[PDB]
Amino acid sequence: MTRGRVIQVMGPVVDVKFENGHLPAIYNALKIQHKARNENEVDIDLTLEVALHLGDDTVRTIAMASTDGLIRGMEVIDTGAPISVPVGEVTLGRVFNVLGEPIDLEGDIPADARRDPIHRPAPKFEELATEVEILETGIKVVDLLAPYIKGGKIGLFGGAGVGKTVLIQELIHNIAQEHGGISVFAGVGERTREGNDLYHEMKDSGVISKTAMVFGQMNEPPGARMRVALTGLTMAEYFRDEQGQDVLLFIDNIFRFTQAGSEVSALLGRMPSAVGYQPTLATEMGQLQERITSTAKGSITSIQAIYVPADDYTDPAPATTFSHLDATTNLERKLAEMGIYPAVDPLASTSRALAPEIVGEEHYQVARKVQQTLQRYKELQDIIAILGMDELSDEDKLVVHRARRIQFFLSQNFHVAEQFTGQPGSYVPVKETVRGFKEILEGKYDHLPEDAFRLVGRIEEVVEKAKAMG
Amino acid sequence: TRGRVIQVMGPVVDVKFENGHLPAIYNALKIQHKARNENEVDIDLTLEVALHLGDDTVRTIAMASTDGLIRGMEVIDTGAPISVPVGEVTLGRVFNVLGEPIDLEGDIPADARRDPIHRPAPKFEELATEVEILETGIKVVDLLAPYIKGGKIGLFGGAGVGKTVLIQELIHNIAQEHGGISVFAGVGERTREGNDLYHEMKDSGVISKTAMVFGQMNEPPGARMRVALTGLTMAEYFRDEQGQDVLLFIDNIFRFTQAGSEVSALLGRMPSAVGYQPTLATEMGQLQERITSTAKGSITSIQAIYVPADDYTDPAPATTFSHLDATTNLERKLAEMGIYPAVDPLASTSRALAPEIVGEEHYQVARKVQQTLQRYKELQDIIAILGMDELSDEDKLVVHRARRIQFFLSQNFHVAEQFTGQPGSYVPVKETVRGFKEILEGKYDHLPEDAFRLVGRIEEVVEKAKAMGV
Amino acid sequence: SDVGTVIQVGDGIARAHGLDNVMSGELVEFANGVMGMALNLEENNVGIVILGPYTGIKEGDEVRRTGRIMEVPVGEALIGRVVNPLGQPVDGLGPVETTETRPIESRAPGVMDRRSVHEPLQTGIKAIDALVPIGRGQRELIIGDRQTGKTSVAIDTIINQKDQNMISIYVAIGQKESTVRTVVETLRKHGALDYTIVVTASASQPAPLLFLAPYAGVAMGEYFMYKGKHVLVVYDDLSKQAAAYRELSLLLRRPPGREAYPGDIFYLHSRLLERAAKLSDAKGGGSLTALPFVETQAGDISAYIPTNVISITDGQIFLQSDLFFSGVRPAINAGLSVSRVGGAAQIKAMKKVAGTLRLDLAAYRELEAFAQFGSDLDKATQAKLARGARTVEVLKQDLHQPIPVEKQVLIIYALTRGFLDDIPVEDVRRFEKEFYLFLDQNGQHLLEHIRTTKDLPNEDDLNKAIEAFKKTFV
Ligand SMILES: Nc1ncnc2c1ncn2[C@@H]1O[C@H](COP(=O)(O)OP(=O)(O)OP(=O)(O)O)[C@@H](O)[C@H]1O
Ligand SMILES: Nc1ncnc2c1ncn2[C@@H]1O[C@H](COP(=O)(O)OP(=O)(O)OP(=O)(O)O)[C@@H](O)[C@H]1O
Ligand SMILES: Nc1ncnc2c1ncn2[C@@H]1O[C@H](COP(=O)(O)OP(=O)(O)O)[C@@H](O)[C@H]1O
Ligand SMILES: [Mg+2]
Ligand SMILES: [Mg+2]
Ligand SMILES: [Mg+2]
Repeated sequence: MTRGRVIQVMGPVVDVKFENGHLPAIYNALKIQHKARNENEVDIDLTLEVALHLGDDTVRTIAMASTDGLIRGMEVIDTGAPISVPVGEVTLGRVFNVLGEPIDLEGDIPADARRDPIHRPAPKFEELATEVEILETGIKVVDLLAPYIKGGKIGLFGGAGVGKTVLIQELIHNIAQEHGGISVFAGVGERTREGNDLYHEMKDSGVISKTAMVFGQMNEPPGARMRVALTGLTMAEYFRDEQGQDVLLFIDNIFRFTQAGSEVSALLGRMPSAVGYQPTLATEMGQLQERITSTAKGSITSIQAIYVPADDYTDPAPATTFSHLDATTNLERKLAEMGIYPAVDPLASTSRALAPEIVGEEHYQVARKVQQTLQRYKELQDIIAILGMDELSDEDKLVVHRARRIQFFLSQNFHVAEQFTGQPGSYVPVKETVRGFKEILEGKYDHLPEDAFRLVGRIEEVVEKAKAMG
Repeated sequence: TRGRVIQVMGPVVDVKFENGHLPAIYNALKIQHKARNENEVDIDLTLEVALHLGDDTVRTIAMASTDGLIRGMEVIDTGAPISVPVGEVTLGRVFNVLGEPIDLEGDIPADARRDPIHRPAPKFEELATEVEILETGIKVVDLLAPYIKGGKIGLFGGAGVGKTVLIQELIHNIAQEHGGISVFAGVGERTREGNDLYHEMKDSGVISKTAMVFGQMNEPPGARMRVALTGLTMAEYFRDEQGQDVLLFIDNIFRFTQAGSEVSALLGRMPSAVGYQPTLATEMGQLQERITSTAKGSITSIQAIYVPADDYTDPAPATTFSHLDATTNLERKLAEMGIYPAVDPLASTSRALAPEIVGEEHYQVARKVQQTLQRYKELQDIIAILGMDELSDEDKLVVHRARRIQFFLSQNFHVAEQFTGQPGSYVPVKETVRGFKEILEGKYDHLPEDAFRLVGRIEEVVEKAKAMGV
Repeated sequence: SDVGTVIQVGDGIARAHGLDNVMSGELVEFANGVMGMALNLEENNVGIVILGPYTGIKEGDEVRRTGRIMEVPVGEALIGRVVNPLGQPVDGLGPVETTETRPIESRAPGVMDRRSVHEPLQTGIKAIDALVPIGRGQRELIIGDRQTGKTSVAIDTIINQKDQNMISIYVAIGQKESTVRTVVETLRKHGALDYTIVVTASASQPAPLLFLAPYAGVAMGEYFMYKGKHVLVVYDDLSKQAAAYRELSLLLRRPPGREAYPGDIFYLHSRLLERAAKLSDAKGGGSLTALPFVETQAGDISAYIPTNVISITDGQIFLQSDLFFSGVRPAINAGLSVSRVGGAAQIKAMKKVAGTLRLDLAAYRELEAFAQFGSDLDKATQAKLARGARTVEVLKQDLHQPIPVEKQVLIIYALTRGFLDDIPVEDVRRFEKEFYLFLDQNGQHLLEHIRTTKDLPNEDDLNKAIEAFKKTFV
């Protein structure tokens, strides 16, 4: 639209001076594309996001790509609008960077695609809906003791190396296998290794066309790692505003979204607060998570993983998100290093839709008996360690005898773990889950060896494995 | 060539050289003024350049108090750094930071050789290393963390822990044995201890083998900065040009860095860490690298380090910890307990605790001692909660022998005759190992624990137990 | 134009007039001949950091720009040498004579260029090989306090690569030079010097040099990877690199951050650590695996830099001084150390035995915490304690005595199946060494079966061979 010269470069931060006085708005997009005139110059193409107005026709911009080789006096052009990711049917089976440019070598998107600005005012109470709909995943622990909800936000909490990304991937796979719905996956500051693994797993599963992917890698400047989640959300918008269906949006690690925001604030000279966090923390978190709502048309249900640093949940980044969550799942390393997979703590995981009238009273009663037995077992293990299983009385003995089997049967083999153990994997219907747990609690299978329950799906698979072992 | 003073803020001054010539960094400038009237004060001052400012201006750290300075005073440029008198003349004498002598015994003529204090460190090819033990006669160091000849030795502690007692004991024994040139530089010490040490040396006659540079608490920060470098400069000549083995003693090195931090804010440096200057590690490594043993000569350097709040994790002690080869850390709890010196058995280390250096039996004895002490260290927390009657036989024996051991680590000292009125002792390494082997095997369980307190050799333990009447 | 005067000089930083066509990161040289990087471009001045001895520079000096980025000379002739961050020898022995040069600022291997990590990297440390396995391409972090056996693990790793075909690099940042010499002599005495390169950036060196040292190491690692050879890289301390970067940034007046660290810490360490990779069969299958080190105060794992580096890496090896002085060396906390490539970077018999070993250790880790205090216990409670004690004894090994994998898997097979029940705990340590000797002399066929097959030998042969040794042992 209009052009101005660079005046200052201080790493990611760049400053431009629009001499004539026509200034870009905040959150606008600026383009630098240069060709070397002398043998000492370099060729660079750069995207800059405006952040401030500084007076006397100067603006302060955060760069979305590495700023090396910038020269004062080189021309910047104004696009006239925010960073606009192309959206539509053209983005299925394709992988993009933050700027909405295809990472894949399968091709380049043409000018035909409709382009949606990443930064848009959040939906009003124009049509937001209060209705509650349960989403089935096929995982016994998750469906039984912490049901997820359409349009709701679900949180996965744990340390490093506990099982979050495997759970996210098998959620994607099972949703495509049974529900058949679209999904969108965005990685905030993702590792190249795990992103490559995810692409290869989706290609093997035949899912890549169902889902879409936006990648933001750690070696990129902080601003891109910040904005990648918003461009992924803008991709997810189209499939429920225009195509009007039940969408999912996955986010790799919001922790990095907060960290990148803090780092950008530091680069901009904003005064720190709390534990080094930026001044505008919750205004960013809320502006992210308040566009993820189910109107009458579509859900944009979200499942998210967030990293807790040191087994402490009081850090500002986990604390702010904890005020947005409809269901929360806590993953424990002690489970992860046991034979019980997936590592999901029954007692620490809760959902606001576990109400008896939402899930049905049979579901509620079965879940409540499950949790009661697990709590009694946790209490009794202290006595068992010192005095043994034989010291306690018959009621406690039967309680622990059922509790161990419940602990094992919560585990099940899944289709993404084929790499790790060479076993196929299973899906369990929700009514089958509740019926099996009801039969276990009622004790129809007291005679079976406890090993049969270790990693199978339906209870008849326990019967088959018991037949196999002998 | 002359420059005019234009600013003065405590330690720092701002000369302006408008003649068309400017001094380099680290140079020395002179002020000599005659009072024109009864109001003016006659002043004799020298200033070292520390930073170049913009318009014919430099920032200069004053070497002495700045009272009486008038804006518009005239400053002479010497054209070279601070010069120190180098040679055999330094032996016996005591000097200040600028190179003049402090004792009234005489003066040093113009013909003496003088060297600048600032120069680059030795290169990688020049260094050499060895493993030879340097016996101290101190049971703790000899048995748990042996010092090594030619290796850097560090004493870490806060105020009032036993640092200078150890410095004096080591200097007494080593100067009794070694035929080495010695240089003693006191940085930020008590000016009373300098006189006391001078008189003790005159009693010992070692003063002819020693050269001393003194700058203490009552001095402006610049002298506190440069004093250790002056002492090192003398040790440099003795190590290299004479090719004679030298010892360098510095007590409470820290004040070198502290003086730099104090004037750092006056020099326009943004704060860092806990108030420290940004350039901490550069300067500390710059000092420490010049103190090395080459093939031309060897320096055995024994250093004491002070912690501002007794927090070992403080930046300054943390940076220094990487430059040492043997460290004894003294902390207040042992001083409170009455066991002396206050060296921590489980946090003091040396590069010499290896069977290829000290032998198999010595290494096994030391490691077994440390294991017993760690077992008691956890057992204190266990016993506090449960009591002392719930432990088993072996757990009780651990406490018994740990109590017997940490007392025997206490020794009757020579220089502690004033403080406690006892003769003192020198314990050979073989006797320490024999006694500790007797202790660990339970050969002296019957003796009461008081018999083991503040004695040299296990025979004195038996004598004290005989005195107790057992 | 290109000519301009210097208006300020101090602490290894300068500012200059002119230079209106300079570029960010461009190398700049003074009349003194020392070189420096232009890092800040302002409306009428340039901020320059000096890569050398700066005391000679004065106000009014004219300054010039080279026109290039910093290039590290790269060749096969560097192996065995000791070098600076710059391409200049400091070991004597004359010029290294490299082939050519590479810019150090480069983009990393991207997505779809990488295969899954499947081939092991062998350290010879029983605990790490069994319970925290590593593969070529993995970015495993080793983190701990002072004096808890950190660099002994890197030296053990580099020494063991003699049997394999690895290329290794050791980068020392901000360390004392005599420590570099001691490590070089330790390596040379064990013969490892010919397949290694040592890069030295001591603390005395000007701060910008320590800023460039890790990238200096990766530049050579990348050349060797793209040729197609496997590479192992060790950074001895990223903490000192962070300190040097903070000092350089503060002198430049860039706005501070959490612990006064600048806002570019994560950007810099990620730019550094994303170059490690495992390349595809199309590229050539080369691999640049990295083992960065981080040390931080008093076991507080929760600081800024430790958490950044923990968030960037694929695993952590946690070293505790508490465990060191308890008689368990090298002191590794198996519980707190995370392995994300556990079963994929192991040989088949290692997977098979090590899964059960980790099950035993995890079972023991909780019961031991409190059951010992109650002297009276049920019969079966104490058995697991005994098993865990024998496990922790079996995982201990002397300094600089690395082990081939097959003897590890043999002794761990002996452990897991309960063959060590008769042996009192003290005899267990000697049992391992005498068992190794007996298998070397008598049961060589098992070693041959594992060496050829890469799989566990027939159970009957293993049982007979292990049982035969127990008869001699007393
Ligand atoms: N071996 C010992 N036996 C008895 N008392 C001792 C012994 N060592 C030290 N002390 C006592 O502890 C005091 C410690 O004083 P010292 O000069 O050693 O302190 P420091 O550790 O150097 O501290 P500072 O840094 O404050 O100068 C001595 O004055 C003396 O009273
Ligand atoms: N298997 C082992 N058995 C006994 N001692 C060991 C073993 N492995 C390492 N050590 C000891 O542990 C120490 C490790 O020294 P090293 O300098 O490598 O450690 P570091 O943690 O990197 O040190 P620093 O914090 O001082 O830099 C040495 O004293 C060495 O003797
Ligand atoms: N069902 C499972 N069975 C065995 N291992 C698993 C399973 N799910 C995840 N893992 C382990 O998790 C690791 C993968 O990392 P992951 O836990 O998904 O990342 P995150 O650090 O986000 O939790 C692998 O080492 C794998 O062994
Ligand atoms: Mg993950
Ligand atoms: Mg003192
Ligand atoms: Mg080191």
